[PDB]
Amino acid sequence: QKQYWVCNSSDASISYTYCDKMQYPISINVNPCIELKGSKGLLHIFYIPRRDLKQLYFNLYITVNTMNLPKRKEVICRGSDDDYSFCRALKGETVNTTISFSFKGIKFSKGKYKCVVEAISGSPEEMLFCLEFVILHQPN
Amino acid sequence: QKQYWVCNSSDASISYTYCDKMQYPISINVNPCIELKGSKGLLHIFYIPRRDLKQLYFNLYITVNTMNLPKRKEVICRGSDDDYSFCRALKGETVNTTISFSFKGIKFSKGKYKCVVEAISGSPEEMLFCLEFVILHQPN
Amino acid sequence: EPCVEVVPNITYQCMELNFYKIPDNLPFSTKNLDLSFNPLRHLGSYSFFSFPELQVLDLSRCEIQTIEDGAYQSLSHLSTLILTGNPIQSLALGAFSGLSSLQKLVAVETNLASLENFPIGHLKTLKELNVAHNLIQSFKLPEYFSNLTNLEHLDLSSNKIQSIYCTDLRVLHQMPLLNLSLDLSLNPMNFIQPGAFKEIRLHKLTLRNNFDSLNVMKTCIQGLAGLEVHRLVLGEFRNEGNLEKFDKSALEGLCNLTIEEFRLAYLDYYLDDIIDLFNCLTNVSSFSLVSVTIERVKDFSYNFGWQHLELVNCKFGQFPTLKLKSLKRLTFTSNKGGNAFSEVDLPSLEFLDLSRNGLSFKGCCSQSDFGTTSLKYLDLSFNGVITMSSNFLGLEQLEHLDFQHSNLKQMSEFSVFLSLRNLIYLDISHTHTRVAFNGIFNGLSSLEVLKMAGNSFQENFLPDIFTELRNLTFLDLSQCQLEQLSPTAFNSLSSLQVLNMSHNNFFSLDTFPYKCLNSLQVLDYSLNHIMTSKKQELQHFPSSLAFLNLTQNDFACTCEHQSFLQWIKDQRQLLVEVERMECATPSDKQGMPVLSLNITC
Amino acid sequence: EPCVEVVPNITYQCMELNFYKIPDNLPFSTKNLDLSFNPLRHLGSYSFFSFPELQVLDLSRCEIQTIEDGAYQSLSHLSTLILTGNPIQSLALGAFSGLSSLQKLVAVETNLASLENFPIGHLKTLKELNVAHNLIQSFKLPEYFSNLTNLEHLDLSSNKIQSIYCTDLRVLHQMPLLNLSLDLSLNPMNFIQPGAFKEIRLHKLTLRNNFDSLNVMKTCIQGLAGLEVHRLVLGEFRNEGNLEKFDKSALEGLCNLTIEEFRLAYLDYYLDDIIDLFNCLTNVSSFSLVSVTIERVKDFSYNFGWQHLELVNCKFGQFPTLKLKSLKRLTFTSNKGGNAFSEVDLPSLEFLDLSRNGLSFKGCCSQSDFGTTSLKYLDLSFNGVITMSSNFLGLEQLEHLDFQHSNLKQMSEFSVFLSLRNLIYLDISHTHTRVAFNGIFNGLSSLEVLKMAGNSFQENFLPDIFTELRNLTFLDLSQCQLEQLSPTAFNSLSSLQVLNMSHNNFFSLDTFPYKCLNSLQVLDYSLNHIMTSKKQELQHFPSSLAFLNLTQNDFACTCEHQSFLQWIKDQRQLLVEVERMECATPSDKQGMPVLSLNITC
Ligand SMILES: *O[C@H]1[C@H](O[C@H]2O[C@H]([C@@H](O)CO[C@H]3O[C@H]([C@@H](O)CO)[C@@H](O)[C@H](O)[C@@H]3O)[C@@H](O*)[C@H](O)[C@@H]2O)[C@H](O)[C@@H](O[C@H]2[C@@H]([C@H](O)CO)O[C@@](OC[C@H]3O[C@@H](OC[C@H]4O[C@H](O)[C@H](N)[C@@H](O)[C@@H]4O)[C@H](N)[C@@H](O)[C@@H]3O)(C(=O)O)C[C@H]2O[C@]2(C(=O)O)C[C@@H](O)[C@@H](O)[C@@H]([C@H](O)CO)O2)O[C@@H]1[C@@H](O)CO
Ligand SMILES: *O[C@H]1[C@H](O[C@H]2O[C@H]([C@@H](O)CO[C@H]3O[C@H]([C@@H](O)CO)[C@@H](O)[C@H](O)[C@@H]3O)[C@@H](O*)[C@H](O)[C@@H]2O)[C@H](O)[C@@H](O[C@H]2[C@@H]([C@H](O)CO)O[C@@](OC[C@H]3O[C@@H](OC[C@H]4O[C@H](O)[C@H](N)[C@@H](O)[C@@H]4O)[C@H](N)[C@@H](O)[C@@H]3O)(C(=O)O)C[C@H]2O[C@]2(C(=O)O)C[C@@H](O)[C@@H](O)[C@@H]([C@H](O)CO)O2)O[C@@H]1[C@@H](O)CO
Ligand SMILES: *[C@@H]1O[C@H](CO)[C@@H](O[C@@H]2O[C@H](CO)[C@@H](O)[C@H](O)[C@H]2NC(C)=O)[C@H](O)[C@H]1NC(C)=O
Ligand SMILES: *[C@@H]1O[C@H](CO)[C@@H](O[C@@H]2O[C@H](CO)[C@@H](O)[C@H](O)[C@H]2NC(C)=O)[C@H](O)[C@H]1NC(C)=O
Ligand SMILES: *[C@@H]1O[C@H](CO)[C@@H](O[C@@H]2O[C@H](CO)[C@@H](O)[C@H](O)[C@H]2NC(C)=O)[C@H](O)[C@H]1NC(C)=O
Ligand SMILES: *[C@@H]1O[C@H](CO)[C@@H](O[C@@H]2O[C@H](CO)[C@@H](O)[C@H](O)[C@H]2NC(C)=O)[C@H](O)[C@H]1NC(C)=O
Ligand SMILES: *[C@@H]1O[C@H](CO)[C@@H](O)[C@H](O)[C@H]1NC(C)=O
Ligand SMILES: *[C@@H]1O[C@H](CO)[C@@H](O)[C@H](O)[C@H]1NC(C)=O
Ligand SMILES: *[C@@H]1O[C@H](CO)[C@@H](O)[C@H](O)[C@H]1NC(C)=O
Ligand SMILES: *[C@@H]1O[C@H](CO)[C@@H](O)[C@H](O)[C@H]1NC(C)=O
Ligand SMILES: *[C@@H]1O[C@H](CO)[C@@H](O)[C@H](O)[C@H]1NC(C)=O
Ligand SMILES: *[C@@H]1O[C@H](CO)[C@@H](O)[C@H](O)[C@H]1NC(C)=O
Ligand SMILES: *[C@@H]1O[C@H](CO)[C@@H](O)[C@H](O)[C@H]1NC(C)=O
Ligand SMILES: *[C@@H]1O[C@H](CO)[C@@H](O)[C@H](O)[C@H]1NC(C)=O
Ligand SMILES: [Mg+2]
Ligand SMILES: [Mg+2]
Repeated sequence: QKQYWVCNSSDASISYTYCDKMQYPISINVNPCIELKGSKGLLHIFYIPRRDLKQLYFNLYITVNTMNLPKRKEVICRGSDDDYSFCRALKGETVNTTISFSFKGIKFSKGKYKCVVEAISGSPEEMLFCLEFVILHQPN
Repeated sequence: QKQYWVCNSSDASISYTYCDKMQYPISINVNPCIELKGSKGLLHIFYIPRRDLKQLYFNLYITVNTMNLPKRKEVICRGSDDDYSFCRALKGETVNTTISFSFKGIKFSKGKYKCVVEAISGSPEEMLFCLEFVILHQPN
Repeated sequence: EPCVEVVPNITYQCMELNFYKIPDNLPFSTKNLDLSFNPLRHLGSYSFFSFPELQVLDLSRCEIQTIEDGAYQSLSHLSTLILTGNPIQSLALGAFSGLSSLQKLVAVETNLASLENFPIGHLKTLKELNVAHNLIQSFKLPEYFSNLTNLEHLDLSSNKIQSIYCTDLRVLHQMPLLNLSLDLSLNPMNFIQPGAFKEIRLHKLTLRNNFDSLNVMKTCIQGLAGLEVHRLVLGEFRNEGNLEKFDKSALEGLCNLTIEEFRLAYLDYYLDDIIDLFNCLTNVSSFSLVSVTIERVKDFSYNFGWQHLELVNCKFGQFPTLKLKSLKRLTFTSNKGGNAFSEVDLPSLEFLDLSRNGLSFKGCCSQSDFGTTSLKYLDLSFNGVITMSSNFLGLEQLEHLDFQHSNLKQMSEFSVFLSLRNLIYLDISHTHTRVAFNGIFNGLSSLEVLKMAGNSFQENFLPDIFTELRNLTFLDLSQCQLEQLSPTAFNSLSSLQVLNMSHNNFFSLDTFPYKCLNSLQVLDYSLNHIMTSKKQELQHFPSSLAFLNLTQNDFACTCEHQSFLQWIKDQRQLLVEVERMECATPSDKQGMPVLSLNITC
Repeated sequence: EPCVEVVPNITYQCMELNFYKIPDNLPFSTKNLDLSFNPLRHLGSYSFFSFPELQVLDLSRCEIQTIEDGAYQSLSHLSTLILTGNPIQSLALGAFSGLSSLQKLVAVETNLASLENFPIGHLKTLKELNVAHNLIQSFKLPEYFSNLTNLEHLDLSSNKIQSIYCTDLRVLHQMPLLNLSLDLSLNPMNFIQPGAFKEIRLHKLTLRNNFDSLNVMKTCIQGLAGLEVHRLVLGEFRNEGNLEKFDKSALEGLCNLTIEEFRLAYLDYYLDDIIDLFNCLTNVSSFSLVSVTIERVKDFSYNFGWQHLELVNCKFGQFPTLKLKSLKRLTFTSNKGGNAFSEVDLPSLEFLDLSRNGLSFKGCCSQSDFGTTSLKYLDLSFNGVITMSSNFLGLEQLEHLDFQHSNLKQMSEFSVFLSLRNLIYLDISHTHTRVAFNGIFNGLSSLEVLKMAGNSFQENFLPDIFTELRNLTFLDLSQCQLEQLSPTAFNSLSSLQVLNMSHNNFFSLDTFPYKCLNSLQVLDYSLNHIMTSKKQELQHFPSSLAFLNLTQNDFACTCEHQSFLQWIKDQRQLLVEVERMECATPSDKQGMPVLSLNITC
């Protein structure tokens, strides 16, 4: 039930909870903190999966002030000679990696955004973890 | 009611009748004769319109062995500094011109094709003439 | 009166009815008479008297061979006389006497051999004189052109002029004010005596298909030196003799001319360069190229001082990388060429029409796509795919935006219009949208028109997406496969006047949602599949609601729905075309107006 | 048994349940046991005996610190043992004794410091040995590798190897047959002693993210000289340290290697040239580039001897003008780049996948687009607009053609498929087609499958367009907003077996058209709006018809339709999911199975 605090910028405040039964712990750092006006930094994660990251992918359920956007399927790892090194990770392998990110070009309303990020992987593919991100946005 | 014979090639036989009340005469020559397998020649026409050719355009009603294709609007003369010189023609002006044509790329079934070519022009735009083309096609 | 009475007591068309003599069995009030294609052959004195109030006379192709003195003597109101295609042999010195109001005289293909003896020198009210397709050999304007002080249009195209000597224009040197638009196309020109146009001023000049070779063209354009034209039109005709070459020197001469607007209309030759070719028209304010192939051009980067650029019906291939800094309006339409748009950089751009090109944009829409932040009008209709990935950052001032008939993608993936706080017009009809985000229109405050016909909604239920569109006065929502409907939808649209809901898939007309449509005046609901009424609260139709189309449907004309079929009759003072509200359910009683049924139960 | 019984008497997952000791309350027949994330910490002798018939054992992350002699002594059938993430301190000389059938051994991140003392030399059946993410510093393969005669997969990636000396490979020089697939990625390599690989043969070699600089890479690839690999994979990882440069010399060394198939998997550096860069892989038969930016390449014209070319997930911009004469199969998918296809010239091409690129074709389809006349397979699905203007002249041999999810235009403007006399498969689902020409499918004789879901028809009436499709065995026609239906439609489809008509807009299920569907076995009709039956000739359902979905609809459960609601019951030996055939009309009786109603009238 505990809410975990990722970070605060000048545009937003990001936090998350779990939306799955088993609540396996994750380490999530964002440097510098995300700015919805456009930013680019490093996302450091530390995890020890309970399944193989083989063919990972997130199902995203975004919400804008009560409004619902269609589901989004974002694929990380297609399955053969993948871009990221953590795709090769096995069931009990330690995953200490740093992923770089960047974005720009979209204006967002002011308000409360919530994004359910259901991760899925494995050959028969079953859920890896579910997290619900709460990100507050104050423009200008 | 008289059927007029344009020409015969090795692919087809082209003829036409009228589909309008007033049957103002037209002179239509095709050199060399059209070949549905692909051809390019000169189309010589001699006419003396009863309206202005200002913003002319044909409405085409094609038919493949009983089958009907949607209407086709083909524009000749958009209305300002047009490509063809006959667009400038007035109500009683003699139109003795030679238009070049060319085409290729499409395979047609064997059979009888009929194409109603309803011509339209003028500022308030009213029908100029209507002709029904009968073109027989024998491939190979 | 085998004639055709088009407008009683006003317009008659007695065309091609074998009249050997002018009719008389026609009203005196007649203002427009067409006597074309009739064998008159002799126009004698006072031929027209039965029509003293005539304004327009058409004598096209009437075998008229001789017109005598005062044939139209009693036509003081006539402003237009058309004599196209008459084999004139004898034209009386005073044939056109009496036409004290003639503004337009059409003498195309009338065997006219010289402008010198044409008896029109007294028609001061003459605005336009068309004498194209005739045997004229000299350009020397007659002296009587002085009394012709209201002439603005002269058509000398398709004649036999072969050269222009200085003395030919002497008449013009004596007419200060003189807004003359001249057409000399299709004249076999090959010599214009140098200095012949010095201090001459035309409003428009069209010289299409005049020169034989490139050298003959360059020579003539030199005699043109010193001219001042508002609009100059060059080029050729697709169905006539074309120039075999058009290299970077073809237009050198234009540098010694004063041009305001230029247009090259159709050129067979495939252009090579564009910058060396048109640098003499650099000072020009309006530049136009219609029907010219520019594939062979590698650089579209030169900075011309043009403010209006128009490219229509050109073959291009790769999209032109325009970088015109002063350009304010760009019209790039109906071009047969490539299929991929690339960034342009037009800092001064305000009007942008890029419609009908089959173009595909991979990331719309930002200021980085056009290079401007003043865009007020944007028309990207009738193109291929347009992927939305930026909600107009930098195009805040857009008042007009038309995506009509272009496959739009990623519409319900975020608020694509979030920045358009000033957008007033918006058409996304038939753009294959599938609304699935109730924030689809956030930002569109000022919006007044909204055409989103031909699309579809998620679940076919119309959500509460209009709650921010206040000043919204028009709203097409037809052909959207709509079935259900949110009762709170339109509830904020106070100013809404029209509301199309035609050709949808509704089965039960309601009346609750429209309760608060104060200004609602029209409400089409035709071509649906209505017959029922799942709530007899049929009174909730705005107090201003005047029209209410309901034509063509599948009504239920059985006592089963006596309650609703009656309400239709009750207020036939709002309906429309009733002869099209035929029944549908009685396999025996179908086709009879619903506002006429034996309500026997 | 807090465990989870996945497959009774067969598979149990007792993962993360605080087990300090192996369970025993589980069946003897157990073949698959997962004891992951449990603190075992001491694997003693005969630890597993309760499971003599085990094939797969997962001991992932079990804090296992010491495994003693014969811990799995009684597991003769075990083929897979996973010990991922265990902090091993002591590994008994005979810990793996008894696994006479072990094929896969996973010891990833098990603190393993040397392959030298790993007690596996007796497991002859071992197919794959994964020891990645460990402390190994030497590449010198142990001597016991000889007895390991069935080894095909070795994962040494993510370890500490820094150099390869000749003597390291001496073991291989003594194993003639040896299909070994080796992975050395993420090892901080910086020296491979020249001639170390002379006469060595690997089936696959992957060296991703191994070299620090370009110079260190070129140096190592030189020590690789003399190697014979079937498939060689180079490149780096997006989330790790990348090379700062990759110029035309980076791959020089590959010229002194014998490669059959090559693949460069992800490169941060933006490629400049492609021809000078890969000319050492010219003899290669299969060439692949996944996730590499090639925008900066001006010439894609070189004639390599490649027969299979695969470009996936690359950034490109302008479409690559390929002219590979020997190429037979081309897979160009999921590339983020431009949006405009241009002609290619592949005379030998037979397989062509160009799907998921958002590409737009301005004129389909001819042999001049691909440069071949042997194309048998063509996949242009998931792209932008594809304008049809040529009915495959020159592509007569097409057996497979998939336009799925691409906006197709000009479909009903002529017979676009007229030349495809051999086409067997055809998917044009959701291509935004609007059938309006009864000759839309002329030419498709051999056709056997036809997926045209998601579209629409003119007037929503299904015409007689299938009259030429004889061998037609499958036919999806769902989501096409169909309402009416021509009774003569399917009448020639004798071989037709399946026939989807799901999610449409039918209101009255019929039975006449299906009269002649001899082979018809399936007939989905779900998600419609059926309830009526405008003709009680409900017996005309083919003799072979087995299944007949009718699930989810808007049935009429009022005596009004006792005649039809009964027929449903009469043959519930053809239906399907009945708990989803809920009623819809009785506002009081809705949700009860139609095959269960009090037919009281
Ligand atoms: O305008 C072009 C752009 O040209 C300019 O950049 C050239 C050069 O600097 C590019 O990379 C070099 O530099 C980087 C680094 O040092 C920069 O700080 C280095 O790491 C690289 O290895 C490399 O050496 C320069 O020479 C030129 O003169 C121009 O200034 C590029 O051609 C191009 O680049 C973009 C992408 C590329 O598309 C990927 O193949 O590469 C960069 O990004 C990786 C990053 O991309 C993110 O996605 C971008 C957008 O994609 C869609 O449209 C999405 N819907 C949208 O949301 C995203 O915004 C992705 N999300 C991250 O996870 C990836 O890691 C890159 O390699 O760094 C750069 C990127 O351009 C931009 C950008 O658009 O985000 C724009 C640049 O001008 C610049 O502002 C950079 C920032 O420096 C990044 O911190 O960001 O395409 C663009 C446009 O044509 C796109 O329309
Ligand atoms: O493959 C290219 C093509 O390149 C080749 O041609 C170059 C050069 O010869 C072009 O014209 C010069 O020559 C002609 C004449 O002497 C030819 O005999 C002369 O009159 C011209 O002024 C000029 O000097 C050569 O240098 C190259 O090396 C190549 O061989 C061209 O780049 C281009 O050309 C086509 C069109 C152009 O698209 C119009 O802007 O121009 C020509 O045609 C006019 C003619 O076009 C008809 O429409 C063509 C098709 O359009 C759509 O796709 C329709 N759905 C389809 O049905 C049509 O078939 C139009 N219907 C007629 O009314 C117009 O009058 C031209 O100027 O002559 C040529 C034309 O190419 C083709 C052709 O596609 O029909 C192909 C050529 O290879 C050649 O076979 C000619 C014949 O000689 C004509 O008799 O016909 O585009 C093509 C392709 O990229 C198209 O995909
Ligand atoms: C509402 O939208 C429909 C389009 O669906 C319009 O229908 C057209 O109306 C004109 C009348 O001038 C007809 O000639 C067309 O054939 C109609 N198209 C259709 C539906 O087939 C209708 O005009 C719109 N109503 C209003 C008030 O603008
Ligand atoms: C229903 O009736 C309305 C008028 O009551 C029709 O709307 C007219 O449509 C034409 C053509 O689009 C416009 O020029 C007029 O301005 C419209 N009249 C107004 C002011 O509403 C509508 O077309 C009818 N629907 C159909 C297709 O029958
Ligand atoms: C007929 O087409 C429909 C969709 O038009 C197919 O529906 C899918 O069916 C599966 C299994 O029943 C569901 O899990 C999916 O959610 C449905 N999704 C789709 C593709 O719409 C249906 O399977 C088709 N039936 C046949 C026999 O072809
Ligand atoms: C309606 O019933 C049909 C027939 O049982 C279903 O068709 C199956 O669809 C699946 C999709 O997952 C295919 O893999 C099977 O081959 C089909 N079964 C067979 C042999 O008929 C269809 O899914 C059902 N539609 C609904 C309501 O979802
Ligand atoms: C994570 O990795 C970093 C980089 O190698 C290393 O310094 C650190 O010891 C690791 N710590 C964690 C989070 O386990
Ligand atoms: C049509 O024009 C041609 C070409 O100038 C000419 O030879 C012919 O006499 C004209 N045809 C007729 C008789 O109208
Ligand atoms: C000019 O017009 C007048 C009309 O009053 C006419 O009498 C006179 O002859 C004309 N003279 C010229 C300049 O032709
Ligand atoms: C005469 O010139 C004015 C402005 O210079 C222009 O608006 C007008 O169109 C010209 N005459 C006409 C009506 O052609
Ligand atoms: C229309 O709405 C705008 C704001 O969206 C407002 O400024 C303007 O006054 C409104 N027009 C009127 C007079 O209703
Ligand atoms: C090979 O393995 C066998 C058991 O499979 C073992 O007895 C023998 O010692 C091994 N050979 C040697 C000496 O390397
Ligand atoms: C071993 O080689 C054969 C062909 O020589 C091949 O079929 C098989 O996949 C290879 N096994 C692996 C993956 O090492
Ligand atoms: C399907 O029809 C084609 C028509 O060419 C025929 O060649 C083929 O034999 C048929 N399929 C079979 C083997 O039943
Ligand atoms: Mg030409
Ligand atoms: Mg990078």
